[PDB]
Amino acid sequence: ASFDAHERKFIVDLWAKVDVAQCGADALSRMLIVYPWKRRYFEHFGKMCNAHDILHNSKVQEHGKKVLASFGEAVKHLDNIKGHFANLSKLHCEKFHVDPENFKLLGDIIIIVLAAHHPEDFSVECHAAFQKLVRQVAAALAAEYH
Amino acid sequence: ASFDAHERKFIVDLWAKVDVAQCGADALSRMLIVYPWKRRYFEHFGKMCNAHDILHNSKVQEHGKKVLASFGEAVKHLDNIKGHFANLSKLHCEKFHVDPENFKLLGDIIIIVLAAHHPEDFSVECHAAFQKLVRQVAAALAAEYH
Amino acid sequence: VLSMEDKSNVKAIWGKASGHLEEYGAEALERMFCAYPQTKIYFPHFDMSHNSAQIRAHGKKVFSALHEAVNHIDDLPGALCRLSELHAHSLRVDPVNFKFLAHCVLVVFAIHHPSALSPEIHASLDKFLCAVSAVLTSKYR
Amino acid sequence: VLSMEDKSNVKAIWGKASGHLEEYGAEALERMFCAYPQTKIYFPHFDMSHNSAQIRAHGKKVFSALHEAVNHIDDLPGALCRLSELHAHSLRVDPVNFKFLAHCVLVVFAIHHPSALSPEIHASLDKFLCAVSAVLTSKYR
Ligand code: HEM
Ligand code: HEM
Ligand code: HEM
Ligand code: HEM
Repeated sequence: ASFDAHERKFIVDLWAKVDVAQCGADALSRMLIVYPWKRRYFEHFGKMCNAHDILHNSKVQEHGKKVLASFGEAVKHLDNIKGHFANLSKLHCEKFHVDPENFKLLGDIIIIVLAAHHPEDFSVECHAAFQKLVRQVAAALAAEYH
Repeated sequence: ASFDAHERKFIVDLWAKVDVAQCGADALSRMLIVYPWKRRYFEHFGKMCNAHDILHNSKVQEHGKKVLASFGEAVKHLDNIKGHFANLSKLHCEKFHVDPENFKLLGDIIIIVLAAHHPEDFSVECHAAFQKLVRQVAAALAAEYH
Repeated sequence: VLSMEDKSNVKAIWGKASGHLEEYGAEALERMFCAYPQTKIYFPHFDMSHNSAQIRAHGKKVFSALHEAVNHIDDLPGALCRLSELHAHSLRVDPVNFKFLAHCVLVVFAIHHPSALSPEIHASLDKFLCAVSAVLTSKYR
Repeated sequence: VLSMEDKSNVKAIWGKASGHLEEYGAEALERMFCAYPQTKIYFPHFDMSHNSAQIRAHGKKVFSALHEAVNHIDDLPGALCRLSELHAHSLRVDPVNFKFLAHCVLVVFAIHHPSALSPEIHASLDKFLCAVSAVLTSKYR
């Protein structure tokens, strides 16, 4: 459902404060540490045996920056999230073969990374605005899975 | 994704053989026995303490007939499943407050009920056609959840 | 299964909440009610204001229960036996909701203790809240 | 948790498959591959024909493993210890896939033994296949 004016303002004002490179590397690293089966989807990045390996993997760090910058593009397309992500959704399904249940798990990790970097701003109402965003982005990635 | 000619023919030919009243009562009864938290959504049908109570509950039996006849309408709207179910989806979300993860669980039970009543017909390829249908119907019910 | 290291990890991050069970507990429920408003159907009789007496008192009970769980992390089924009957048998809470409250607990720790909730600690805590959730959803019927 | 009655139930429906472990096992995988084609990425080297030598031999191993599980239904973690390391650590099977194969096992019993898989029996069997799945997904990392 559409974001209201108040949802929009929380989202738009928080995201202008976000360091996308540092939070993206953080979010991607944590998802491979918390849910270790996801490592199989990235077996081409190399060293992913333990959490030290992951935290020190330059390709994991780099990739996290792109994933979050992509996600960040939802903030300019709040009215059109499903349409904006439709090609990516295809790419995940066909080329990377990723089970769509995993998108919801990354979205939760992103909430936790944002909460830790922006505690004064990540209020109860702000957190509800972002949870709705993350639910829409995960749904738009899963949408072209046929 | 669209059903091909072969998917369509499996589906359309099986469903003409189905006893919708008996399979619907069967499917609804089993879902309340296998996943007992679902009983909370129907606390207005009465006696749902044990499985004997459920199997003997006339309102549960009756309701199962409607749910399956509804589902059966997908077979005449294969090209338009998400559009056909959009109001029902609303009704589930707003009026009955049902968590959308539960639609996938009913769909699996329906596969098991059909398999048991039509074993010679429920081949490997037929079962794959029906699994795709059930995945689309569960998705169309969850779709208006905002 | 929780390793010995997971267990050290959970105990140590848990100790940060020691004086703040009501505070952290109340904040987690506030977050669960606001971010997953479908959870409100289980508390029809609650005042849903910020820092409501009813929410403060329930937030305390929840986190007090999670605090004994940490103190009995070897025997979670026995520590949470009565709770599992309440949630699954008497209240018929749909098992999806345990994931929502677990996520909100994690958000509270990240806000209050961002350095302590490192990635490997984050992994242990999440293992412990799945383990607690599994015990509470173990008794349906 | 599996009650005493669930356990009687699982043993009795399991006995119907006793002479048909390869047959039923092969059919369940055929069904999982066809109805959930995303599961095929784990078996790149398999011949995916009907009644393929490779599928018959793997269907047997799976159902033979599930048969010892039934025979040790009190101690599933110990019965499936080595399998849990293979699946979670060495193969990194995404945990959604265990639900797909469990559903296909249930479909095979419904086809071959429709009267025996009554609703209360159906509930016990489904509890046992969730329990087996939980052990096999218990060792990630
Ligand atoms: C917010 C959710 C997500 C977004 C926005 C996202 C975005 C992206 C983007 C932008 C790429 C690069 C596409 C390109 O190569 O041009 C990508 C690649 C990829 N994504 Fe995702 N992704 C998300 C979730 C996930 C999840 C949950 C997984 C796995 C568990 C995953 C696995 C992959 C893999 C394997 C690649 C290919 C990596 C490579 O070969 O470099 N993604 N994703
Ligand atoms: C194939 C999936 C489903 C279909 C086609 C379906 C269809 C229906 C239909 C046609 C009704 C009657 C609507 C009316 O009153 O006009 C209904 C009502 C209802 N459904 Fe569903 N349903 C499905 C799944 C579920 C699931 C999984 C649950 C709960 C776990 C559920 C809970 C309810 C409840 C509580 C009602 C209201 C019952 C009453 O007050 O009589 N449904 N559904
Ligand atoms: C970590 C997970 C949870 C723990 C540790 C927990 C703990 C508790 C405790 C200690 C009580 C009080 C029991 C008593 O006073 O005897 C309780 C009651 C209750 N819990 Fe939970 N709970 C959890 C998850 C949930 C969830 C997810 C829901 C619903 C979405 C929920 C709904 C309830 C309800 C409705 C009550 C009745 C409260 C009342 O009387 O107002 N709980 N829980
Ligand atoms: C009831 C659940 C399951 C049981 C009881 C089971 C049992 C087994 C057994 C007994 C083996 C042979 C191990 C050996 O020879 O030492 C095996 C191997 C394997 N299993 Fe499973 N398994 C199950 C679920 C799954 C699922 C869901 C997948 C993937 C979707 C899977 C993928 C594999 C793969 C890829 C192998 C390697 C087989 C090969 O060498 O070709 N298993 N499993």
